[PDB]
Amino acid sequence: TTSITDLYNEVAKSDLGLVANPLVSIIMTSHNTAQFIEASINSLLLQTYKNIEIIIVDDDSSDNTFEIASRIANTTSKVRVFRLNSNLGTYFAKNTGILKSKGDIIFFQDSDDVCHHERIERCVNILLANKETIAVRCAYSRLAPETQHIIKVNNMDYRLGFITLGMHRKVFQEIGFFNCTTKGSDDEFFHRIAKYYGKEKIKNLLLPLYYNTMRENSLFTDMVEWIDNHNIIQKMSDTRQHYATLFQAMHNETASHDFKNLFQFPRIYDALPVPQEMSKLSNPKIPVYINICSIPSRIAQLRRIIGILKNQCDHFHIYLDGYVEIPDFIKNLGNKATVVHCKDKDNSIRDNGKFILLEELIEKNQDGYYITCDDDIIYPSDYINTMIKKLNEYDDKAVIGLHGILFPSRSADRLVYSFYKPLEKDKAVNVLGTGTVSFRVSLFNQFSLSDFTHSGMADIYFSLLCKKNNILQICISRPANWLTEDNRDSNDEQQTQLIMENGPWGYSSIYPLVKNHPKFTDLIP
Ligand SMILES: O=c1ccn([C@@H]2O[C@H](COP(=O)(O)OP(=O)(O)O)[C@@H](O)[C@H]2O)c(=O)[nH]1
Ligand SMILES: O=c1ccn([C@@H]2O[C@H](COP(=O)(O)OP(=O)(O)O)[C@@H](O)[C@H]2O)c(=O)[nH]1
Ligand SMILES: [Cl-]
Ligand SMILES: [Cl-]
Ligand SMILES: [Cl-]
Ligand SMILES: [Mn+2]
Ligand SMILES: [Mn+2]
Ligand code: NA
Repeated sequence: TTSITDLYNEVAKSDLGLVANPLVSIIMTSHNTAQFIEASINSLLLQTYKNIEIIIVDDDSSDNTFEIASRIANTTSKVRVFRLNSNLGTYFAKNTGILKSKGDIIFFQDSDDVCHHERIERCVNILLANKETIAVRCAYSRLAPETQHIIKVNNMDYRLGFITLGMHRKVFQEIGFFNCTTKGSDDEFFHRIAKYYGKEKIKNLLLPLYYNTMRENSLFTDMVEWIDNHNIIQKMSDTRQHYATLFQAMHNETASHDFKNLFQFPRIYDALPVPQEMSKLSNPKIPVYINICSIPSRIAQLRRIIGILKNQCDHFHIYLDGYVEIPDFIKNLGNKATVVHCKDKDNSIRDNGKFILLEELIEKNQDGYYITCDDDIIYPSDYINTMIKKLNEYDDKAVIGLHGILFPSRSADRLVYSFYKPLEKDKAVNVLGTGTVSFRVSLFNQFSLSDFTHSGMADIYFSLLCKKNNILQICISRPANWLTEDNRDSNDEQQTQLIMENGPWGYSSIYPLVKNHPKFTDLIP
């Protein structure tokens, strides 16, 4: 046998779903699919339903998948592209695309697949037929990419799937987001909707409108058993069935108002206990402390940053410099924030407030991942997972950052790796911009904030701390505009003084630390 042409004929034979046009968002995830992704995108641009946007989230592809999607996204306003800077799984990438999407209806399409040119039209009409309907799905077929023949799944040409789901945007803010596993969470989220809304509000359009490419070592190969060249058996694996039993029980036992909070996004800890095979989340085995200073001139920026990072950490330390009162959204955090209000500009140490909590944590011998942020930077949804995972790459023995400065060894002769600019490979540097750094507290045995004498140059004093402790500063790899600026219309005598007094710099300062450790060996070229 059977072919894709036979499916196309059956669809034209049917009128199901052919009788105000809201924006439809299609969320595409991609991971090393450069051979397939342009076919996936073109099958959406050729959709009958014309009021669409295609949201593409690349999950840190090592091939040129994102280069292709970036090329296409600049040809049209219907395509927008984003890149996670670490491999976190398709469901983390879907949730990132949802937050970027703008449509009232949300569909999905994996990058290794294509679909029928009438899929969104027919499914949208079925969805909106009955105003009490919450979501719609259609059927899919597995295909051999060479021959365009149907691979039968349990001896059927087509069957209902989960990638074919379409739903109103309100689902995600009422019951939360996809669980950030590697596989299975579409089965979970489907049955999460059915619990909350009632399965009768899930309409099924039983037509073969989605065409799944069959490729080896993909995510669903976990469940495959080959019979012949035209049939396979789909049967859950052990690790998949542990998860199915798990969320079924969870669906019964979890108060339905809590789904919204159990499955928030972004996140850094597993929502459900799963083996490491099922999760790519950082899962820090120590607490995560986010430290930020802010001024009232940038309250619109600070509101954004607290919303994104609120679930990306265990605790905040907020230093308000000149606020009239604590904004609503900061004290809403409650105990998650240790706020420090400073109303007199004369009693202010300014950006040195990023390191107030560092003294207390060392004095109490409490460990954690210490992150410092500014209030003019837009942090992506994968920020804290990426930083902890890069820190773990060097076994927590180093400090990582994004705004890196490298000096001559004997401005204008500094090389500046700006945080919003790209960097292809990790590169050791001399100074990291403290709006973007991260490190483990147990690198440091002693610390006193009194050492940070003058304000306005916290970046420099922190390098001197790292140098005097034999600690290396790593500028990690990143796509362009992973972080971005939101200055929005918002010498150096002491600067040059502190540098020369504490020489040497350049690669002479870095090479002693790269010297005999093989994980650092490629940081210095
Ligand atoms: O770490 C990963 C693994 C997979 N995928 C994407 O998830 C989608 C579905 O994965 P796969 O094709 O492996 O699923 P299957 O075809 O086995 O059902 C594809 O677009 C992959 O690029 C992803 O974004 N990140
Ligand atoms: O009086 C001030 C001015 C600035 N900052 C903080 O200093 C950091 C960086 O400020 P800015 O973006 O001006 O620094 P630059 O990027 O120019 O180094 C942010 O946390 C600001 O809220 C502060 O606490 N008090
Ligand atoms: Cl990006
Ligand atoms: Cl899956
Ligand atoms: Cl948390
Ligand atoms: Mn696939
Ligand atoms: Mn700044
Ligand atoms: Na675009």
